[PDB]
Amino acid sequence: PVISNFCMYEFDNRIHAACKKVEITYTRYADDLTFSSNIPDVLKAVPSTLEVLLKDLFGSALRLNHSKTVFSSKAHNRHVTGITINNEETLSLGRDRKRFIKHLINQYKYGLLDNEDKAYLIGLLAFASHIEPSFITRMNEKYSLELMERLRGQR
Amino acid sequence: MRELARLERPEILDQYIAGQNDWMEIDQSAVWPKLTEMQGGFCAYCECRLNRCHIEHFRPRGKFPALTFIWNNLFGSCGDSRKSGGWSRCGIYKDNGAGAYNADDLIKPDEENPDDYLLFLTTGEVVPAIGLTGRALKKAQETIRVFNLNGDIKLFGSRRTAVQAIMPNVEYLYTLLEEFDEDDWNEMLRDELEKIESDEYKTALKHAWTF
Amino acid sequence: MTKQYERKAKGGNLLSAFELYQRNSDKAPGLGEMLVGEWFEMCRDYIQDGHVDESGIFRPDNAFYLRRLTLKDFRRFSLLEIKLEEDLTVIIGNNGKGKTSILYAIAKTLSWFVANILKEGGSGQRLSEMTDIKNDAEDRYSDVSSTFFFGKGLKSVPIRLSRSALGTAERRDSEVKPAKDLADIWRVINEVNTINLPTFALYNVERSQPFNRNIKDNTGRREERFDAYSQTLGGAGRFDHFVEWYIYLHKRTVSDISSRVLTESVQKSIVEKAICSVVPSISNIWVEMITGSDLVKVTNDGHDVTIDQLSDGQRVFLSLVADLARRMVMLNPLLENPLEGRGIVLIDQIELHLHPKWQQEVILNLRSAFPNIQFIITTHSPIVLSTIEKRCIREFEPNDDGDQSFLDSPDMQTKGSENAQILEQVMNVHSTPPGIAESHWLGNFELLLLDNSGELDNHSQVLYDQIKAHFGIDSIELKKADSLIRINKMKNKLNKIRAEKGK
RNA sequence: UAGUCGGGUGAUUAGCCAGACUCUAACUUAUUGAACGUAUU
Ligand SMILES: Nc1ncnc2c1ncn2[C@@H]1O[C@H](COP(=O)(O)OP(=O)(O)O)[C@@H](O)[C@H]1O
Ligand SMILES: [Zn+2]
Repeated sequence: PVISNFCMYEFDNRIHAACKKVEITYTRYADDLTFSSNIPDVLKAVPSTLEVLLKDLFGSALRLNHSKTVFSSKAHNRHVTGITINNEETLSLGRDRKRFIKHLINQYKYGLLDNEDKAYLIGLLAFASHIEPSFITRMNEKYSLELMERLRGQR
Repeated sequence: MRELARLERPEILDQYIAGQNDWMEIDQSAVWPKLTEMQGGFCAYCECRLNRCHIEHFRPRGKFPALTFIWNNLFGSCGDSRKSGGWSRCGIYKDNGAGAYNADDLIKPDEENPDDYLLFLTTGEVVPAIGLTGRALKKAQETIRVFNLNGDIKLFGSRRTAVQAIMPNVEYLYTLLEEFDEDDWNEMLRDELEKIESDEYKTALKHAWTF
Repeated sequence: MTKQYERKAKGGNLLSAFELYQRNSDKAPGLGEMLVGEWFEMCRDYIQDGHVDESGIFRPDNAFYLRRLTLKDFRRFSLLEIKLEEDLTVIIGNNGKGKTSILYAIAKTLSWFVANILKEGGSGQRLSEMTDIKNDAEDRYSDVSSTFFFGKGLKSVPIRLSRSALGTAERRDSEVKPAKDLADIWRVINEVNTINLPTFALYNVERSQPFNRNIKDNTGRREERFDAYSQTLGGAGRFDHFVEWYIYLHKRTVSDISSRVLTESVQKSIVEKAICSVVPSISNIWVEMITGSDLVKVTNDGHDVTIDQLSDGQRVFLSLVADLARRMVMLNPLLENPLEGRGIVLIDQIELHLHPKWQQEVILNLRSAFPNIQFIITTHSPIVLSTIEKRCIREFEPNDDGDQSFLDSPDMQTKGSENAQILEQVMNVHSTPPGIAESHWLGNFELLLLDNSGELDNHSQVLYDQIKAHFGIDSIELKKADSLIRINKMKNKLNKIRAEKGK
């Protein structure tokens, strides 16, 4: 991990320098470059810059995956490395995963959840508390605080 | 083309200095309101309704960087390079397509009169005005070639079918000169002329109606 | 593990459900089953579910179509991207712009689906290392990436076909595993319980070859269901196979007397109705067995004629429609209307050999006969475009060198528009030829009347006489010429009554 | 209109209700390793 992070220090530096001037923010989760901007029609020129910079730096060894270059906007689904970005500009787990968690909690309410799926739900609710804290409060309202306390951590 | 009248220079233009500050820095949303009053949402070179539009510099910044932040060299032209390059007409064609032109050989709609330098035939083709000789004819031909007024089929065909769309109207109005008295026919001509102001091609239709 | 697959499958994931089914099946008397009755039933219901909409057409719940195509260093394209529509996509442009290249790439991609439907681990067609790599590319390899949609449970099926140039040390592999997985799902589910299979067809320029009934020992069995995939992406649909299949159907129908009703008669009737409805001139088709070689006869404009006496244009279109109808009928046995099955059909130059009268209705007839088929079509005609929505058109700029990233739709609505307008705007072609000197005569006239003062003189009268002699009296050109004459004689009597009072 | 976002109800991954968005334009992915959250500690 650290070797791969260092091998793209110059790539990250050049991309960030050339990308912040056009008002585009750039990140990389070590294999997955993310660009976003509030200015329309400026991201369409980024993949060519990425390709030419990769050729300049790594030659032919490192290259983009042209089948994995995805454009998106508020008209479509928006998720960055597993977290859905709402139309309200807030982080979320997505409607489908939040309904899945609701189904799991409802199953636990009636004692239809075995040990393995109970552990999976406690793990997923820890992750949900990390990503979307308001979901925990909403589930406390929906499924009562006592039931959530019995499932989640008690000490 | 159509005559363009100016107003006060926008207050954000003088806040920037040519040379030190590049053009891609400026905020266009503010230079545009002033380029919309002057043009009425129509191109300054072909009189097409501006659905895809960009700020055009009459003197290119590459050759003449000095006139980069000067309300007089600014213009509103159709097409958009930011929305992909599918435009062989007007400003984009002047900067990219035609090439090998002199800026003093192109009529400026800002100051020079386009009516006496260009004639719009009802067949949809613009030709230099009758009786033009010397530098005026050369300027008209250079403008027509560089701005591609005759050229890409999209503009020529749209302008032609715009002019021939009102040919029955022109025939019907002008065939009733003897039926109507001078004042009523005169006011009908004004009524017809002032409602083509909102129409797309300002001067092609105007040439077809008037005198 | 098992539980992750169960969580995904109960959420609607087709791949996870199939993985669970295959695993649980493996244990024959162990955990799982034969129709796993949870996992196999969910897979088959995913493939087979659908409802009849308000118009009477069956619509699958999870449609199958091609979403996106990326071409990297393929023929003339450095990097091209297309966003094909679900129902109809029409690619237009000049000659040598790459429409046939796009259809060829899509067909090469679909050949893997066909091959893995036919056989387990079957190998489809591959890109050529002699002509498909861009000649002036630096990398010396080409890619053809595709993404397929098969409902919400399988939203992306990425497949990439790659080939390195001849004499290159480093070779490039093809990522064809997801297509193999989807076709494995189709084939395995079909084996246990018959399901409707997709139809993949390519109709290139390679069609329209002469047709003689020279196919007797043709080796293969045309009744066999999986014969509908034989040479289905070669470019020329097997019309001889259709003739043999039709004669087989006729023999089985005339030699016969779950409901004691022959399904061969139903198939024959469906194909007959499709052929008669799509092809304009053909009204009825049958098989004659007296004069005891088998012959197929059609009614062309009220005259009973044989299948080899059709013209080039009524025989090519008939071959296309008949082949498509046969394959759809054979691949969709459980559908009430087999032509409502899903699939992808590529047609190159749909207006081939067709009169302008036939071009006004070919698209509508094809889409009415096959409503769930994704048609990807190229054309050289404004008449075909006038019957097609603007959003379905992907145009090539007239000054493209292959370095365009994304193909787009025109800015002008083409449906219901006049042919001259579509020619001028969409196709970038003058309505009146520019190379003919007689085409500039009306404009050259105007000038003469304006070079003077709206008034006829010697040379303007000479030009008007020339226009009279060439175009004629009833021609529109003379109508506009005399309209201009009358008008300019009128705006000058006006000018007269004005300058006189203006001094 | 689609498509997307997701606040609520719903023995609950489904169905429904309310609200909202629309650069030509998401497709939800990977461990035991790395880091993050959580629990023992
Ligand atoms: N390997 C290649 N390198 C470069 N150009 C190619 C290559 N293969 C084909 N072309 C070009 O691509 C075009 C192919 O035409 P085609 O795809 O059939 O277009 P259309 O459907 O418009 O007739 C031609 O203009 C040809 O010169
Ligand atoms: Zn213009």
